[PDB]
Amino acid sequence: QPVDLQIFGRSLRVNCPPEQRDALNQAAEDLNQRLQDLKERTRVTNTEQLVFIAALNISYELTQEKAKTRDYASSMEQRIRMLQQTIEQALLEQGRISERPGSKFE
Amino acid sequence: QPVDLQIFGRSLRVNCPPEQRDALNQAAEDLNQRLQDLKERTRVTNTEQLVFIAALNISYELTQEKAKTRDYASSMEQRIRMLQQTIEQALLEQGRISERPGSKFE
Amino acid sequence: SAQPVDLQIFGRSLRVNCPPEQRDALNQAAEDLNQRLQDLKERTNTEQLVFIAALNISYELTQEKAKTRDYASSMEQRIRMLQQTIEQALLEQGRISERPGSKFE
Amino acid sequence: SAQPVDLQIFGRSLRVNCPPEQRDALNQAAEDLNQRLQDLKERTNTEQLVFIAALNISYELTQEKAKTRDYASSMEQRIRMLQQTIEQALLEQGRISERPGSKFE
Ligand SMILES: [Cl-]
Ligand SMILES: [Cl-]
Repeated sequence: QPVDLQIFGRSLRVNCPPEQRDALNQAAEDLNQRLQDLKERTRVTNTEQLVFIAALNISYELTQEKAKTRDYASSMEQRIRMLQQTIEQALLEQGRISERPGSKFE
Repeated sequence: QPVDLQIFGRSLRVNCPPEQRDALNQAAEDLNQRLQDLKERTRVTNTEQLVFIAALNISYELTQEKAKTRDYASSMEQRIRMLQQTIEQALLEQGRISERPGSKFE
Repeated sequence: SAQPVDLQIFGRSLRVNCPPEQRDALNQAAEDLNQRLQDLKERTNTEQLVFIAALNISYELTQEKAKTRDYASSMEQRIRMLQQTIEQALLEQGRISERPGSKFE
Repeated sequence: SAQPVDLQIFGRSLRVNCPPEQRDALNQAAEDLNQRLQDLKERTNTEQLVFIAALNISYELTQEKAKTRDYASSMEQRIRMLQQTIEQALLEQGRISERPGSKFE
């Protein structure tokens, strides 16, 4: 299903089903913007060099996002365990107090 | 509203509205049983002495129950604070991870 | 080891066997019963007065026990509510963590 | 302080300015991009191949961000659920702790 795209003055063709077309348009728009911003802050105007550097940057950004995902998950596991421990403490306390043996004088 | 009761061979009269009558019957039954059990384990058969000792025992039992109530409450306040602290930690963590600044090469 | 303790309760000398570890509690019970008997006499035979005071304390103790029961029942619900939150968090983690990625080509 | 680093990416020598604290990340990015470009060439001009690889990574990064968002949304609900449990516990404590006692007489 060949889709023709224009990114940073370059003609690309990519096979893409219609269900992914909006995502493809968004990615084309993202990569266009990335290359424009990279060109601005580095003054490089060679396109092939720009796209290599952009691809390395975005690769690193994906690794960084996956770490954020992993870190959020690791933190949530701990929070859940902490919650479960407060339930266990609630039951232990309830037991400790409720089983208190009564006293009498005689 | 005079109610005539029989407890441990003694005739009592107590003013008691109808809305409290079941509670009065239950209390009469409780004090009857208490005096019978006290007589069994102490061998005392003087009624006035038994009822004095029973009243002291039950006074102490009420103080003991009120302590249980106070203790349960003190424990629950702590458990609630512990729960609230896990919520606060959840928000702090979320913030810590989510505000992580991204890196790029160039 | 229980030793006899002489108490004064509402005009009446009373001997009670009590271990020293409970002596303070005994004094406190004697003080509580003395105050109850005095108040009762004003509101209303010593022996009959003590039966009536013991009935009142019985009812108060029943009421205090109902408070214990009602705290416990209430907390059973709270724990069920927290456990449901934990079970959902775990489920959501699995649902999100397991989604397959897509690519174009 | 960024220094130029010579890399080899899919047959192409490339100079990238990178601070030493990010050198390992750069090597890892180069390895990831090299593997992507190879796989892509098998599935499917170097420059065009790199545009396509960058499109794929863009989409994957968008998808990874949606996971972050979806975890956050899910947790907002979980926190609301816990806060509701806390508010109820406090309310119940007050309700029970404040009940007036009764007596007979
Ligand atoms: Cl009373
Ligand atoms: Cl790819």
